[PDB]
Amino acid sequence: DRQPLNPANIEARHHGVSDVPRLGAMDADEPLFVDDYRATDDEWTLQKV
Amino acid sequence: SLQFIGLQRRDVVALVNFLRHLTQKPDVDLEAHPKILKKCGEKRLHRRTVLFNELMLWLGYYRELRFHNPDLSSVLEEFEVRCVAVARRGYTYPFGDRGKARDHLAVLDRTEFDTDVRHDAEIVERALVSAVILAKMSVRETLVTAIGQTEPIAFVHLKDTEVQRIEENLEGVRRNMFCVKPLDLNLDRHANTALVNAVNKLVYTGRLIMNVRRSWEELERKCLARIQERCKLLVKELRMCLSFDSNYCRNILKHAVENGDSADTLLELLIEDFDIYVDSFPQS
Amino acid sequence: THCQENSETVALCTPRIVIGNLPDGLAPGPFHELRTWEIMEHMRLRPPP
Amino acid sequence: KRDEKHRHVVNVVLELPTEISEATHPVLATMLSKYTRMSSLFNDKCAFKLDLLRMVAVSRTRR
Repeated sequence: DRQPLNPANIEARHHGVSDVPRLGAMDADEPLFVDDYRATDDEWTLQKV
Repeated sequence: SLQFIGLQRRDVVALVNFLRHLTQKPDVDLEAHPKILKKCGEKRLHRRTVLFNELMLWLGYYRELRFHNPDLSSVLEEFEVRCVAVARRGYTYPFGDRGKARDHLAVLDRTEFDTDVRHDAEIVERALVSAVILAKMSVRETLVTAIGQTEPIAFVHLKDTEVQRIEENLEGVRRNMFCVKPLDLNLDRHANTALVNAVNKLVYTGRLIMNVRRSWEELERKCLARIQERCKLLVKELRMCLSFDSNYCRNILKHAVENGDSADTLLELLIEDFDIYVDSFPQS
Repeated sequence: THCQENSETVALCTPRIVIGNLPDGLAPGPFHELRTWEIMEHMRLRPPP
Repeated sequence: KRDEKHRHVVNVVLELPTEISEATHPVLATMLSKYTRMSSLFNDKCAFKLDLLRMVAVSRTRR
């Protein structure tokens, strides 16, 4: 939204389990939800290509 | 809070009391208390239940060990002050070849900590290498000039009794990280040059901080490896029983825990809806 | 080549038992292709099967 | 009344039709104990609906 987010603001995505608070927060700005699998550098480069 | 399946009340309360009494006892490593690990109940309860038990015990242990958080900022400040003092002594002292002393003082004289847990160990390693090489050059003892074979960290000119005491204290530091105590080395003032006195105090402080941080890191590494392996084995075992509650348990456990805060989040979510998936685990 | 030893540096020598060992700055890659073409020409396999 | 809260959820919040209720749908019967814990977010019915959709999705999965 405004300030570069600290790691605390990053929320953990919950696939396949009941997590209705994040569903209610879809239109919210700051609590960004990220998937667990971080992209490796080679796949990063291929996607960039 | 920590709660788990099937075990009798007395064993559970004994284990949770063990966790809170972790600081006062020596030998903080979980492997040093095998009875607690075996208290999970192998051959007593079903294999998936005992895997869940062991994963819970490991995760609670990690929570406590991270929470104790040996933030030794006071020792950091004292080390910084000693570093400034050693820099001043390096400035005032004469040498047979001044250029090398000036270069090592220049790599020494600006080493303020970058307020990160990881960076402090490597920067203090480099500063300690510089301090030791400066001390050895000051005494005009031989120094290893072989390429790549950098000078090792060691005391100089200290008596065998004192170095034995210091090494035993550092071994105790390795045995228990959370509440280590400093020392004054019982250092003499009549004998030996003063610059060696200062650098010896500095190198003792650096050895202590490196040892405590390295021990905490080693315990974290071992705990993360064990919890990852336990989670992998448990999910493989439970995958065979395709059912709603079992699949919910799988979807909980599928999260990675490579970063400690992610492991804490996994603990939080695993506790939050325990009643939903408990039926998959057979008691007794 | 010069090599490393315990607290020491020593000299080391070895035989270039195949011509391939020469650096490609002195024997470039295309040179081996043309020489292989010459080998095939001498054996009258110039158009390979 | 616990049943009052259950009816409140399954009627006002989820808007589930009457012919489908707790007695017939087992995963909803298990899930509904968790839902009554959440006093807030009752203004957003769609969030609860989509949560129940994704929950019944995993309930009948193959992997």
